[PDB]
Amino acid sequence: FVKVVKNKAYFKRYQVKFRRRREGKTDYYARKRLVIQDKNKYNTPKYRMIVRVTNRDIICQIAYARIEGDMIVCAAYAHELPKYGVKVGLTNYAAAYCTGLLLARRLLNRFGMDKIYEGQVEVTGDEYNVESIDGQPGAFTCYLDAGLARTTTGNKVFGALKGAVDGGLSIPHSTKRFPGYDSESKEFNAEVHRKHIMGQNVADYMRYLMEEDEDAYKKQFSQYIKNNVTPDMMEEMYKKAHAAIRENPVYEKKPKREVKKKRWNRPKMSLAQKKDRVAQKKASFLRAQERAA
Amino acid sequence: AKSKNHTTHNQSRKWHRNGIKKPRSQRYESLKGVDPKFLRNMRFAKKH
Amino acid sequence: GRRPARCYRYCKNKPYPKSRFCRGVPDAKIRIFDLGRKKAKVDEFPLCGHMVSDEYEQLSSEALEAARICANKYMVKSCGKDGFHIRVRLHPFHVIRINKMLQTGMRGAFGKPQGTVARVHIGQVIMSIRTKLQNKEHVVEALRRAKFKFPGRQKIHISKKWGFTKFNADEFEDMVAEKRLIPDGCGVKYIPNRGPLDKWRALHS
Amino acid sequence: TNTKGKRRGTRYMFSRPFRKHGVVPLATYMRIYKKGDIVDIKGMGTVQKGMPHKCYHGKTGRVYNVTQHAVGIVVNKQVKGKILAKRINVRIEHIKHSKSRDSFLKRVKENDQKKKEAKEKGTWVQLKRQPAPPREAHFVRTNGKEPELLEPIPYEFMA
Amino acid sequence: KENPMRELRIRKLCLNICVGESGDRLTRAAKVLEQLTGQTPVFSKARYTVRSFGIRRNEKIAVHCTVRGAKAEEILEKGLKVREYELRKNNFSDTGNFGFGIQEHIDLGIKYDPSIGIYGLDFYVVLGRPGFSIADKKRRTGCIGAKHRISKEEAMRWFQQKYDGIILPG
RNA sequence: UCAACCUAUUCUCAAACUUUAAAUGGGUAAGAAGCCCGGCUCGCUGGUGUGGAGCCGGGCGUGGAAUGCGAGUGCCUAGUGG
RNA sequence: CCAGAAAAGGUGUUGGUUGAUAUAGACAGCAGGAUGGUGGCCAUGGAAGUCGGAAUCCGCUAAGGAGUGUGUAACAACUCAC
RNA sequence: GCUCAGGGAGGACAGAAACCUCCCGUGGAGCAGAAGGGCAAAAGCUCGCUUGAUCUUGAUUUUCAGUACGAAUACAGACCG
RNA sequence: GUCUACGGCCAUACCACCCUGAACGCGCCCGAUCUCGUCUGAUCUCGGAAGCUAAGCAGGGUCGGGCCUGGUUAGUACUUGGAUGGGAGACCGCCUGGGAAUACCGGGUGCUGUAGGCUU
Ligand SMILES: [Mg+2]
Ligand SMILES: [Mg+2]
Ligand SMILES: [Mg+2]
Ligand SMILES: [Mg+2]
Ligand SMILES: [Mg+2]
Ligand SMILES: [Mg+2]
Ligand SMILES: [Mg+2]
Ligand SMILES: [Mg+2]
Ligand SMILES: [Mg+2]
Ligand SMILES: [Mg+2]
Ligand SMILES: [Mg+2]
Ligand SMILES: [Mg+2]
Repeated sequence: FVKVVKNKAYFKRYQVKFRRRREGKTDYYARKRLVIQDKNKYNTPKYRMIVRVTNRDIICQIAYARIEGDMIVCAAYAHELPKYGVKVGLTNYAAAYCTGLLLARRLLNRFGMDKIYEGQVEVTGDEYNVESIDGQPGAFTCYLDAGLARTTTGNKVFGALKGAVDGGLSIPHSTKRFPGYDSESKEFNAEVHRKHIMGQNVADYMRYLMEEDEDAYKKQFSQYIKNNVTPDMMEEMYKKAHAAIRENPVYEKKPKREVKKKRWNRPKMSLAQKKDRVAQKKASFLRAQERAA
Repeated sequence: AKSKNHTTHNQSRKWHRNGIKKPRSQRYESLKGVDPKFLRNMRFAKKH
Repeated sequence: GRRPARCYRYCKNKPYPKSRFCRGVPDAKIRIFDLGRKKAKVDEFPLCGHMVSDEYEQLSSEALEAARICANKYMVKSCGKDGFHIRVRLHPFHVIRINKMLQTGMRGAFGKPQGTVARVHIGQVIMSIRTKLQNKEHVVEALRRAKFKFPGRQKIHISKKWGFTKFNADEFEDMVAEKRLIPDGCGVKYIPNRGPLDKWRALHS
Repeated sequence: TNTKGKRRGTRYMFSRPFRKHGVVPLATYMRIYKKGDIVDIKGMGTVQKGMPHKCYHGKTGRVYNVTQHAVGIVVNKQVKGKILAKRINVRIEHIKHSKSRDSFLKRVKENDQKKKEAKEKGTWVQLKRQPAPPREAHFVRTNGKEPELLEPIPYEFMA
Repeated sequence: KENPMRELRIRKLCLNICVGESGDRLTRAAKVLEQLTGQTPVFSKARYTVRSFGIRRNEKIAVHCTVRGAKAEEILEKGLKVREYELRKNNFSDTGNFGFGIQEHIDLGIKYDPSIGIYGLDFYVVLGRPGFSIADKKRRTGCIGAKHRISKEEAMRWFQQKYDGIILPG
């Protein structure tokens, strides 16, 4: 045979990693360099802009760390986009830009700095950086959090970054990772970045799949056909959504329904029940052995 | 001609006969070894 | 060959075992520690007598083997060749040192490994013999005549434990009949009320 | 003679405790230290930048200087017959608040609170902590049954 | 009944040719693999140095290539038409994968060429199941449970069912 | 069968082994240089008269464990270093 | 401190623990028995209870070991357990 | 971006050991060396770019008389990666 | 009742196997044109929503291993201070205070912060 490797001594000596490390959600080596404040700043908050891209959503939220747990100050999800007129295609780059913009303008609405630092009204995709206006309250700066995303060129985390930057946040960045930075020649095609923001990567592919095989087109873009969006509706829809977001970025909470108090799972049984279980198990095994023998 | 090498025998008796005096408690301690761009700030806050 | 054992008697030094640092240690000449009919069950040698030290001293590994041979040679005469089980329960680990002279003097003094010795606390079982309950005085006399090989002071105590176990003699057959401990050779295995229930089923089946 | 290394004889002193190896938890980092905080020193092996020396492990001092990652602190270190209030720069992992101060702080606020109280009453409360006094007289109720007799147990050489 | 995501499927097929020496043998052992696969293979270096085999540290001694999907199923059925759709009981791993080897490459489709020479090759079929990407995705990695993993008899019944393969006892 | 191997058991150990882990011991704290308000200044930090620090002005004594005792401070200096 | 002793022993004497047997008459002590199969099997030149290896029963019994010791070439003769 | 030492099951020649693959794997590896500490989306391994191995004034720690040198720790001003 | 995003303390949260998961999620899943990266669209990146709790994950179970917290072991081992105490010594008893750790026997099996949903 072979020695059992997950031995009782193995479980005695075994040390766990952190809970979020075991779940996989948190990179602590990146987290400590992101989130810790210099000690001569003395309880001054250090705001970070967390982007998490999901299968059906994009979570964009701004947070600073206290001891008992980091406070979220503002949030903006991709499933708030049908309020602003994006019915469908919620996990793509354009929706990432829209929710970054919504996070930015909603935070500026919370702090009362809407009419100052309005940022790029006309989307271009250049180097944009919010200069702080003297005599006014200074521009909000925060630091981009990507978590565990491989930050290569064209990432929707950098799409949400461009959304917050054009919304008016002073996030430090550079145009190496935006879609359009040509790798071999080291320049940045802002028109390509702009059509990626406005979604012509999806609309051009939609016009592509309309050509050769339309049931594959319906298999790819199903609810685009159901929600009546077409490649000539595409760019104007995102521009109307940008105008709607920059017009009214405040967020309502849904009124809470009164609970029925229904226990949807199975609660933890006491020690009396699980001692009685094995008592009648031993009684059952003995009374089933004595007759079968 | 060997010798006794190291000892700490009569040393504690020699210390306490004048006493191990604790350092001089004094308010307004100095500002040497403080962060110099903090102390620039402090000196401009004093001069204005 | 070796110097008298009144020299290396008291537990003076720190326990200095045969290890990575002390190398070249000559082997302690006791190497058989238990013998007799050591291949036996627990049911057939209940009685057990312990030679218990009563001094904090060092017993040499040569005196251990001398006393083992003296306690074996009596019971092969007395109890027959398979009617007992000696277990010496002090393995020697403390290696002792020797500064031998040939003229340098005392300068540069740290001994070479000479022998191995066993440091024995107050009230500790040196040797223990299990046999039938009818061979009680044979254990007493065997341990008595094996006392004279050791230095110091030893008493002889016949325990209340069933053989080489940690369970009492008035409770051993009770707990066997209750199936709370099961034989596996020289000793027993204690079954708690804590395992998974299939191990309960497998012993009650 | 002994070597005079910076880290001689600290194989258990800066060692991490059992099953507490690995990543430093971040609430050590997220705790702000202002000027004049009474604060303890306990070096950590996982980080090596800003190690306080092994004569300061377990000493309590007072913060005088705060930098980005580290803290200056005046600790009392005893040199053969005297005690120097000397100042050292310690990185933020190796240092932790003293709870020997906040019990005094809450006692100051507590007895100034009850000195503001009972001032309009005229009630004179006691504020100096007296030591644990001798126990006063009290009836022990032998309710019913008698005290149980104890005897020295007879000797049996159980070994 | 049946739940269609525990339907058993292949997830990769790995080829190698370990020529055991570098140079013109090995660089054509790669050229036969790109004839098989339509993609460039990768030279594996030697991990240690054993003078008995004639290899040294970091010598290019083997060439390997992994294939997925329909091209993998094509190369698999070519090799099984070589091996007569018949394998053995011992050819199957405990974890559920299997594999075998072919003694010369001219049988499974490759025209014999004198500049290439002759080369034997290995298959290894890594059977998957929809859900085995949990083990190697980056963000929330986890093990894949106990019901879901492949036994050995599930691989045996998969091979006896999919291709009507003959498992001989041995 | 003899062995290695594997699984629960068992006898005996460590200055340069260790999960646990004392006694004696080592820091710090036991208020007026402390608290509690109001207002300035700053070229540092800053979503924010945010943060921190320094200044002015005011109010608080039941002097905040026990015991004991005057304390601080500076020159010059012999002998000693088996 | 500190100026001298141990293992081991003693039917000297004094305490103490534990277990036996004893008016169904013990411990001594003086007397009477101490038998048969049988000179039990292996062996050995000879071993008859008595140098050796394993067994170790029965009968008659108030009671006697296939023998505790002295003896013998081997017996005999004596002695002991009972 | 990866995960090590080792082990189990497999795969033409191939074996005890060459290469491919699956699974277990709290470190049993590696970090130039002596040992000790420390380390797992790293301090290890592999890639890309590099010269913070640079210019400069103070403070502090270590040995210590509370002196040097060596070594190291916080800062600060430049130029940079 | 519960989940997601980010957390705090880091096993009362780990590990193995089994059972159940309404809704919203989180996932698995379908693809490779574009951004991106590989031998390989497996991973990473990008575009989706045909299918599905099978797995991840969540809740629960195991006279479960572990871990955590108590009892016993134990006023035992060790120990501050003391004696013109014993003992040839080794070491031991006492006075004054402090006081552990296995084996063995119980009990527990994540709490919680900020933000947003679901149970209309
Ligand atoms: Mg990172
Ligand atoms: Mg001298
Ligand atoms: Mg002599
Ligand atoms: Mg010595
Ligand atoms: Mg890294
Ligand atoms: Mg390095
Ligand atoms: Mg895919
Ligand atoms: Mg599932
Ligand atoms: Mg399920
Ligand atoms: Mg358990
Ligand atoms: Mg919660
Ligand atoms: Mg209803």
